[PDB]
Amino acid sequence: ARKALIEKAKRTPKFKVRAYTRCVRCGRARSVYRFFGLCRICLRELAHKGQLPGVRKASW
Amino acid sequence: KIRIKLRGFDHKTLDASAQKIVEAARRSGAQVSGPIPLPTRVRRFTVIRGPFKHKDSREHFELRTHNRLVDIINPNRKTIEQLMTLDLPTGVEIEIKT
Amino acid sequence: ARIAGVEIPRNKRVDVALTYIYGIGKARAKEALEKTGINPATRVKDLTEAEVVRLREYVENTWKLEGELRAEVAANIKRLMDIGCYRGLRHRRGLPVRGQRTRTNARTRKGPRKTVA
Amino acid sequence: GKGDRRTRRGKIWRGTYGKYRPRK
Amino acid sequence: SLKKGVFVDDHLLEKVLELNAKGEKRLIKTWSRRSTIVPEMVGHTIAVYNGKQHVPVYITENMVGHKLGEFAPTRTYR
Amino acid sequence: ARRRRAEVRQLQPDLVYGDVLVTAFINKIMRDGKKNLAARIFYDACKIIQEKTGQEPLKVFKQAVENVKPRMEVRSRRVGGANYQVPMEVSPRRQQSLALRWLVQAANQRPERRAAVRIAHELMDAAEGKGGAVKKKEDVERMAEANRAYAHYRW
Amino acid sequence: EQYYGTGRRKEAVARVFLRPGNGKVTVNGQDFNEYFQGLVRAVAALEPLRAVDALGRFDAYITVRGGGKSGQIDAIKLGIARALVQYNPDYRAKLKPLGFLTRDARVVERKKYGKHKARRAPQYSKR
RNA sequence: AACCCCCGCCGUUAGUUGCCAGCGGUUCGGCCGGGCACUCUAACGGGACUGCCCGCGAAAGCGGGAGGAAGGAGGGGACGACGUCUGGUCAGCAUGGCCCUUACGGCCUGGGCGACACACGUGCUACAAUGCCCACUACAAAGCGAUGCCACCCGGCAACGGGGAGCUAAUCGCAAAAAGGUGGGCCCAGUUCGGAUUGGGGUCUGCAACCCGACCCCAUGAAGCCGGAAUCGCUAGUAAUCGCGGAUCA
Ligand SMILES: [Mg+2]
Ligand SMILES: [Mg+2]
Ligand SMILES: [Mg+2]
Ligand SMILES: [Mg+2]
Ligand SMILES: [Mg+2]
Ligand SMILES: [Mg+2]
Ligand SMILES: [Mg+2]
Ligand SMILES: [Mg+2]
Ligand SMILES: [Mg+2]
Ligand SMILES: [Mg+2]
Ligand SMILES: [Mg+2]
Ligand SMILES: [Mg+2]
Ligand SMILES: [Mg+2]
Ligand SMILES: [Mg+2]
Ligand SMILES: [Mg+2]
Ligand SMILES: [Mg+2]
Ligand SMILES: [Mg+2]
Ligand SMILES: [Mg+2]
Ligand SMILES: [Mg+2]
Ligand SMILES: [Mg+2]
Ligand SMILES: [Mg+2]
Ligand SMILES: [Mg+2]
Ligand SMILES: [Mg+2]
Ligand SMILES: [Mg+2]
Ligand SMILES: [Mg+2]
Ligand SMILES: [Mg+2]
Ligand SMILES: [Mg+2]
Ligand SMILES: [Mg+2]
Ligand SMILES: [Mg+2]
Ligand SMILES: [Mg+2]
Ligand SMILES: [Mg+2]
Ligand SMILES: [Mg+2]
Ligand SMILES: [Mg+2]
Ligand SMILES: [Mg+2]
Ligand SMILES: [Mg+2]
Ligand SMILES: [Mg+2]
Ligand SMILES: [Mg+2]
Ligand SMILES: [Mg+2]
Ligand SMILES: [Mg+2]
Ligand SMILES: [Mg+2]
Ligand SMILES: [Mg+2]
Ligand SMILES: [Mg+2]
Ligand SMILES: [Mg+2]
Ligand SMILES: [Mg+2]
Ligand SMILES: [Mg+2]
Ligand SMILES: [Mg+2]
Ligand SMILES: [Mg+2]
Ligand SMILES: [Zn+2]
Repeated sequence: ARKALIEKAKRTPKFKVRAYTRCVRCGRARSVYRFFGLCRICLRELAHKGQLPGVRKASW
Repeated sequence: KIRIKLRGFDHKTLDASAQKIVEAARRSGAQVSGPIPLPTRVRRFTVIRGPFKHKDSREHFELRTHNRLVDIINPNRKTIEQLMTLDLPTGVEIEIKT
Repeated sequence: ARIAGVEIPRNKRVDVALTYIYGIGKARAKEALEKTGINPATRVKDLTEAEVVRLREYVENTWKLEGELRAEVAANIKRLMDIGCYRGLRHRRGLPVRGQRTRTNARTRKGPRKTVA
Repeated sequence: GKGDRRTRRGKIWRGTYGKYRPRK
Repeated sequence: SLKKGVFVDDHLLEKVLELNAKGEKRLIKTWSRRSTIVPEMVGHTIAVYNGKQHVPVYITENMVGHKLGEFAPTRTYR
Repeated sequence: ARRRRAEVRQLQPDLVYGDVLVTAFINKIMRDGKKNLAARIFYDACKIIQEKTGQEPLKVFKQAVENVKPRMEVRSRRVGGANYQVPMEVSPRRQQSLALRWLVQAANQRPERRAAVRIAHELMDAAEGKGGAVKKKEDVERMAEANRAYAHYRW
Repeated sequence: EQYYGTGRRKEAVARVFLRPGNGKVTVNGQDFNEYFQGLVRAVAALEPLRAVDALGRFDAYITVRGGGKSGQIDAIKLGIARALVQYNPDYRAKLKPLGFLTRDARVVERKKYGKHKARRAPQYSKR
C-alpha cells in the first residue's frame, strides 16, 4: 500500500472530492504544499540545495 | 503611455537590469521616470525541522518576489528598437502596458 | 402577575420577566413587548392591569409552552426511544446525542464521575 | 463570553457574522 | 442539512419500485445507509449493512425523514 | 538575578500631579494592560475624596500610604539546619510596594460595588487608621516584634 | 516662520507642523480634545511645549497615522520636540536633559516557534 | 565572537504611495491641475570604535560624566563544538539481512481510527460590577485572492441564495480589527454573569452529513461563588490582556 496508492491519487477515474494531495518525490499525503507539490521534508533538503530558486533561510 | 513591470526573485539582478533600461531609453529618447521599488510580495514557509515527532525547533525560509517600476512617456522609435535587442535578462519578469 | 397561568415573574423589568417563563426566551421577550405595545423597561409590579391581560392573552395563545411543551419535547424523545434509532439509543445509555467525545468529558450527560479502578 | 454561540463577542471569536452582527 | 432534493441512491428505488408494482416481497440487501427513508418506503425489509452483516430492519411510517443508516448500529455494544 | 543589583525601574511622573508615586499606585489598580481604567478609576476616587472630606486628594493619598508603611517584617532563614522566622529591617523600596499592594488588595476586600468608591473609602480609612489595609500592616508588624527573640540571626 | 519634526514609534509616524497662534491644535481633522477624548495620557504629546512655555503661543496641524492610538501620542511627543528644536538651535539645551528627544526602540517582539508569545513557554510537565 | 537578516536614527537613487504642506478648481472623496517637501515604498550607504573627560589599574578592564536616535553585545533572529544518551525514525525516502507471493500484493462498497464504568497531559470558555448587554464613534501590522477574494443594490430574522461592478493586484477585494471612546440599561442575583445540554426549524460544502462536518434562528439553560495534596510561565514593550492573517483545505 504505497505504490498502488500513489497510482490511485493519479488516475482520478472517479468522483471529485476523492482526489487529494500527494508529494512528487516521495509520495507523502500529509504536510504536502501545493506551491511546490512537495512534502515538508524533501522541501527542506532541496531548499538547502538551492534547487528551489528565490528561496533562502529566512530570519528576523 | 508605455509602462514596464519587473517582478523577480534575485533582487541583485533585478536592480542592475532595472538600471540598464533607464540607461538606454533615457539617453536616446523621451523622458523616463526613475525606477520605483514596489512593495515586495513575500511567501514564508515554516516547516518541522525533523522528519518525525519534534514539533519545535522547526526551520523556516522565505520566497521574496521583488517589484521594480519604470515608465517611458513618449514611444520614440529610437528607443523602441534598441530596447528590443539590447536587453538580456535571466530570471526577470518584464511586462508592458499602454 | 401569574402570566403563564402557572409561572409568576414579578418585581423586575418586564422584558426579562417573561424570560423566566418556560418556553419563552430573550427573543420572544422582545417580540411580545412590541407585538402588544409595551414599555420594556417598566417593572412587572407597577404596571397597568389591562396590559397584564394583554401580555398574557398574547403569549398564552401565540405559542404553546410549559407542561404541554415539556410533554411535547418528551414525546419527540419517546418516539426516538421506541423507534430504535441511533439518536434515541444515546438517550438510552444516557450518552451524548452529537457523537461527540466519550473517551473523556461528556460529564453533563453522564452525571458525576463514577471513578473505580 | 467568547463562548456564547449567540452574541457579538461570540461571533467575533467564532469567526462568523450571523444575525447578531452587521453584514449585507 | 440538505433540502433541495431529498437525496437517496437510485439503486434503492430502482430495486424497491418494482416491488411497489405487484406488491412483492421485501427481502433485499442494501448499502446506501446514507440515503433517506423514502416516504413511499413503508412496509418493507431492507437488510442494512454495518461493516459486519445485514440487519433485517423493518420500516414504519414513524421512521421516514431519518436516514436508513440510523437504524443500523455500527458500534458493537448497544 | 545573581549578577548585578538590577537598576530599579523608574516610572513616568503623573500627568495630573507629577509624582511618580501616584502612577505607581495606578499600576496596581491596572489589569491586563488596561491602564486606561486605573488612572480614571483613581481620579474617580479623588472626586469622591473631596465630596466627603474637605481635604485635597493629593495629601489624603500621601497620608494613607504613610500609615501603611511597615517598618519591620519577618523573613524565613536556614541556620544551616533549622528554619526560624527572623524579624528585621525593611527596605525603603519595599515599604512602598507593600503599602500600595495591601492598599489595592484590601481595597477590593470592601463590600462596596463600584471600584472607585472602594479605593476612595480605603484611602480615607488608611489615612485615618481604621483601614483594613492598615490592619494588614499593624498585623505584620507584630509578627516581627513577637519573634524579637530570634533577632540574633539578623544577617 | 514654520517648524517641523517627524515622530516614529510602533509603526506609527507623525509630521508636526507648527504655526504661531493660539492654543489651536488638530491632527488629521477633529478637534484634538476629540481625537483623544476620555484618554488620560492625551496631554502627553503636548508636554514638550510646557518646557518652552510656548503652550499658549503656538498652533499645530499634525499628520499622524499607522500603529495604535497611544503609540501615536508618543510619536507626537517627539514630533513636536523635533519641531520647536528645529527653528530654534539653542533650545536643545533644556529639552534633551528633560528627555523628549529619543526614538524609543521599544517595539513588539516576534513570536517564536515552540513558544506562545515569543517568551511565554507552554505548560511544563513530567507525568 | 565577527562576516547575513528584521527593528531603532540618517543620507543618496526612485515618484501611479503620499500631501491645498503650496497655489487654483471641486459633484468638497487627494477627485483634477500640479509638485518629491513629507509619509510610505525597497536598493545602496552613513553612524558606535571605551574614540572623548574623570577615579582606580601593570595591562586587559571597570566605575561615573558629556555628546548622541542609539554606549560597553542597543533589542530580537539566523547560526548550536569533540561528543552523550545501544536516544528517535527502516511509516517520508533510501537500504543489508529476514519473511509472503492467487498471496503478508490489488480493486471496490460499507465500517473503524469519532468506540466509554475510568485515569493523566495540553488547552478553550467562565464563575462576573476593573463586569455583562445594546447603539454610535476612532486608531493597526503582516498577509492571501482570476474557474479566486467579491464592493454595491434586491429578497431573508439569519447562515445563505440571485443580479451584478472592480482585480495577473502600494491602483480592486477579503476588511467593522477588538479591547477602547460616548450613550444607555442591568443592581449582586446560579442573575441580562455563565452557554454546557437538548427539542424543533433551517443555510452551505460535497456523489454523500445515521455512524460523522460546519454555520444560523427560536426554545431549553447544566456544572461552575476562584478551586485538596501538588505544580507552570515570565526580568520590559516582557508577563498579562485584545483582536487580525496565513499555511493545511471542497
Ligand atoms: Mg504496492
Ligand atoms: Mg481533501
Ligand atoms: Mg482530558
Ligand atoms: Mg450576497
Ligand atoms: Mg439541528
Ligand atoms: Mg427537512
Ligand atoms: Mg444501471
Ligand atoms: Mg504581543
Ligand atoms: Mg545630504
Ligand atoms: Mg490653499
Ligand atoms: Mg509656507
Ligand atoms: Mg466649490
Ligand atoms: Mg490628486
Ligand atoms: Mg486645474
Ligand atoms: Mg539604487
Ligand atoms: Mg558599541
Ligand atoms: Mg575611551
Ligand atoms: Mg580607556
Ligand atoms: Mg588628571
Ligand atoms: Mg600590558
Ligand atoms: Mg601602558
Ligand atoms: Mg595605559
Ligand atoms: Mg562607564
Ligand atoms: Mg537577539
Ligand atoms: Mg555562530
Ligand atoms: Mg468501558
Ligand atoms: Mg496517573
Ligand atoms: Mg454597536
Ligand atoms: Mg454603524
Ligand atoms: Mg483605520
Ligand atoms: Mg501570496
Ligand atoms: Mg483556483
Ligand atoms: Mg442590482
Ligand atoms: Mg435564504
Ligand atoms: Mg434586508
Ligand atoms: Mg450568491
Ligand atoms: Mg438582480
Ligand atoms: Mg465585466
Ligand atoms: Mg491592482
Ligand atoms: Mg485595482
Ligand atoms: Mg480592503
Ligand atoms: Mg449569586
Ligand atoms: Mg436583583
Ligand atoms: Mg449520492
Ligand atoms: Mg459558580
Ligand atoms: Mg504536576
Ligand atoms: Mg530572562
Ligand atoms: Zn518528499
